[PDB]
Amino acid sequence: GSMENFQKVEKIGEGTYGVVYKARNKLTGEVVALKKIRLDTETEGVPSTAIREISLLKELNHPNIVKLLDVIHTENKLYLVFEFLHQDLKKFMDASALTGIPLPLIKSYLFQLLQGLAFCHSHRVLHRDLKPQNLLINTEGAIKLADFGLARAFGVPVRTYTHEVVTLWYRAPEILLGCKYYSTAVDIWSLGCIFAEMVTRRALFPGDSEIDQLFRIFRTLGTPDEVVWPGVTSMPDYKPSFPKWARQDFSKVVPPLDEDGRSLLSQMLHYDPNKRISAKAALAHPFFQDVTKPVP
Amino acid sequence: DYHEDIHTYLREMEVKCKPKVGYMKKQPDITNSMRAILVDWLVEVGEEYKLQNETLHLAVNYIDRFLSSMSVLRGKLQLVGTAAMLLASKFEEIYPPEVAEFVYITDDTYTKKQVLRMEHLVLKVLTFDLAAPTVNQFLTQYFLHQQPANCKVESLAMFLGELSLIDADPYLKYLPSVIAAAAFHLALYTVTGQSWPESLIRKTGYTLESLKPCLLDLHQTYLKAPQHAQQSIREKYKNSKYHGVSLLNPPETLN
Ligand SMILES: CNc1nc(C)c(-c2nc(Nc3cccc(O)c3)ncc2C#N)s1
Repeated sequence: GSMENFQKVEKIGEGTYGVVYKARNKLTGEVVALKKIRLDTETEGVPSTAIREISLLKELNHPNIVKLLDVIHTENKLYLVFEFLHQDLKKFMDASALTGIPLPLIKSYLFQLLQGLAFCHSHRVLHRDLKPQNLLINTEGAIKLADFGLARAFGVPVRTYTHEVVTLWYRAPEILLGCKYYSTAVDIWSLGCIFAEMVTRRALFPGDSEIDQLFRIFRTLGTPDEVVWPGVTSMPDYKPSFPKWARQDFSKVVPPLDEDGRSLLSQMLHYDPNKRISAKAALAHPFFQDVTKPVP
Repeated sequence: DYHEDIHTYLREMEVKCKPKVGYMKKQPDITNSMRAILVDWLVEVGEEYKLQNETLHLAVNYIDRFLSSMSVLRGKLQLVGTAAMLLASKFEEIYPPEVAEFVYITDDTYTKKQVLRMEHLVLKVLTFDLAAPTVNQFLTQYFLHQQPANCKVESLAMFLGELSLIDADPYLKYLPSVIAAAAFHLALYTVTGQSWPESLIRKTGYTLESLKPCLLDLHQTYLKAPQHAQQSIREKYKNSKYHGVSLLNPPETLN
């Protein structure tokens, strides 16, 4: 393996298992993102995250999923070559703090994100780390799912999977309650939080801990009962001592949102994972009837 | 809920991840018998480390695909298998055993360096295509077609399907979805006298007619199981964990 054809331009960031650079193919002129993965050649070998990220990403070709272009093998290093995108959604949100993201673009971005996610779920893949940092946009008005290092192929029906999943703020209630089983619904929850965040200009549930996180959700959507969430009381980390907060008027939760927007959001943030709306089903929601593709 | 899209996709992928049916004849130094020994051992390893059955199924698939394109000497067969089990664990397990544990299980036959290097070679050979559909994956879907779920049926189906892993001849010529089909019906018929249900006929497009060849092979494997050289699977399914389904008697006929 050889990277002689790639010229490094500047660094994009790190992740723990992989360092990321913006690079240029010297022969074709193509700009790419290079993810460098150190192999633990004297101890643990190839990291399980890399194994999953690569095997799964190879199956997923879709307009709204970042493209893995090549994998370059070295005895000691793995280089993932991704198509390059100009910016992530988190940084775009910071740049849009003063003016906010136009609703037509928010709608477009959410629509595209659901298309990407639906493809994932259609192909038995859970992302499990959906957050603005992992969503990439270009100059054309496209947005794509990225960073599949926490993803995994699920089964029908699911088994118990890794409990330590999803960045805290975007983590579904069932996970916080220590559910024996979780599935596609956890990804939808994350997009829900992200939808709300694009609108309000701040995280919906910025928890400082697992219990804070869970309580922030309770104080907004109301504390779930066996009526609203069949089985909640029987969840491993559920406790009867949980304070019982009343549900807030969605009108307040996310003011700028219309009737359909609030409708969609409420279904994406439904407590019962069984009732929580799917990516596929979400795409057919009235809110997208007039969707367009603006440029940032 | 994607249950249909997923099934359709898996049906597509099981063809692409399919091992070369007659590869063993092109392996100068290894045979079906050695493979059977290797797989039987991986069953034990799975038991020893409480790995998922799916991990076992994945490892076998990696092995058959590796041996489809790579000639291997008998002395290195276990190394391939150990690395395949390592990769399957990493892909599928929440808590994979560490490499040292995989070295230890080979009773000092190979070094850690060898295991690690074989891991990378296996990955290169499979071009990182590790998300293979397994007999186990189809079975679990098929199970959702019960009313209610019968614990013995499921366990006995998992048992039969697992037995198929041991014997390249004749099971390499059957797709996982088909093997799962025969296993589910055979288990069901043994436990409740019931047959391949209509809802599954509609889902899979498979009928008892189409499943016949595999089913006749599977029935014979079931009947002759107690005399098979490899016995790890039967011993494993004696446990209450699987409701001792391996102690049940195979039907004499299927009709
Ligand atoms: C987890 N986030 C990242 N992983 C990869 C490999 C990255 C990536 N980056 C860009 N461009 C870019 C530019 C500015 C900020 C930023 O976060 C990204 N394009 C594609 C990928 C991929 N895959 S960063």
